[PDB]
Amino acid sequence: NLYFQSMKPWWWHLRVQELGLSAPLTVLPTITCGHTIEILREKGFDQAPVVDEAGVILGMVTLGNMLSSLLAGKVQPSDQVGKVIYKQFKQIRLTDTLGRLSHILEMDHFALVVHEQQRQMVFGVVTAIDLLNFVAA
Amino acid sequence: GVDLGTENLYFQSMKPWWWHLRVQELGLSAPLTVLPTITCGHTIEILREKGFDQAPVVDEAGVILGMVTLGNMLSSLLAGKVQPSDQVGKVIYKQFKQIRLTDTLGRLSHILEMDHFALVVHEQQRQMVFGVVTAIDLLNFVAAQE
Ligand SMILES: C[S@@+](CC[C@H](N)C(=O)[O-])C[C@H]1O[C@@H](n2cnc3c(N)ncnc32)[C@H](O)[C@@H]1O
Ligand SMILES: C[S@@+](CC[C@H](N)C(=O)[O-])C[C@H]1O[C@@H](n2cnc3c(N)ncnc32)[C@H](O)[C@@H]1O
Repeated sequence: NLYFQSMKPWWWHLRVQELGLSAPLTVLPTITCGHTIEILREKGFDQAPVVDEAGVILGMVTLGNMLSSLLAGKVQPSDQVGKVIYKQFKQIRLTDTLGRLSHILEMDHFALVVHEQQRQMVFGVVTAIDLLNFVAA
Repeated sequence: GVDLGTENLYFQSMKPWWWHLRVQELGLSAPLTVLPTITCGHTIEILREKGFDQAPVVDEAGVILGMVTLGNMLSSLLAGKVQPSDQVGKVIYKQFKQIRLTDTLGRLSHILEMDHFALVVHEQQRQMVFGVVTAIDLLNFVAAQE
C-alpha cells in the first residue's frame, strides 16, 4: 500500500470559529412554503434550519428540495414548510478545521455548524462564500 | 420506489400547468457580469456583496466567455490552480447550460434539477447575456401564481 499526503495551505488547520459566522435564520414548521420562499428570496439564502417552538431542530428546508417536492406534486406553496423538511445534511463543529469544512463544501452546498454544551447547539449555517471570503481576505 | 413508479407512469399528467410556459414568464434581474481581467479575490467580494453564487464572464464587447462560480472557484483554489490575485479569466467555467427566454419552464426545471443555474441568452443573439436564472426565480413564480 502506497499513501499520499498533500501539502496543506495556511488556513487548513484553522477552525470554523475563525470565520465569524452569524446566528442562523430559522423558520418554524408551520409557516407556509410560500412564506419560506419569500424569506429565502429576501435574504438570498438557499436554505434554513426548521426549528420547532421548543428549539428542536427538525431538519433543513432547501430550495432544491422544495423545488423537487413541488415538481413531484407533493407540496404546494400554501402547504406548511414542515412538509418539506430535509433531515440528512452535514454537521460540523465550531472547533473542527477549515480543511474538514472544505471537504464538506465540495460535496454539499452547506453545513450546519454545531457546538457542544450541555446539549448540542446550533451556531450557524456555513457555505462556500464564508470559506472563500476568509481565504481571500 | 413506488412513488417514482407513479411519477414515471403518469409523468405526462403530472406535468405542472406551467410546464410549457416560457422562461420569459419569470422576469429576471439585470445581470451582473465580470470581465476576465478582474481578480478572483475581487470576484469573490462582488459575489459576496450581492449574494450570488455565479456570474457571467464577458469580454469588452459583451460576448459571453463563460461563467465564474463559487463552487468552481473553491475547487480551483483547493487544487492550487489559482490564488486570489489571479485573473478570473483563469477559472472560466464552460460546462453550464444556456437557455433562451422562449425555452419552456419544463426545460428550465430539468436544468435546475441537475445544475445550480442556467444562463439566459438573448433570443437571436446567443452570444449575449440576457440574465441568470436559479431555483428561487422559478419558485417565486409558482408561489406568486398559486
Ligand atoms: C447570501 S447567501 C448566498 C447564497 C448561498 N448559496 C447560500 O445559501 O448561503 C450566502 C451567505 O448567507 C449565509 N447563510 C445561508 N443560509 C443562512 C441562514 N439560513 N441563516 C443565516 N445565514 C445564512 C451564508 O452562510 C453566507 O454567509
Ligand atoms: C440572491 S441570489 C441567491 C443565491 C442563489 N444560489 C444564486 O446564486 O442565484 C438569487 C437571485 O439572484 C439572481 N442572480 C444570481 N446570479 C446573478 C447574477 N450574476 N446577476 C444578476 N442576478 C443574479 C438570481 O436569478 C436570483 O433572482
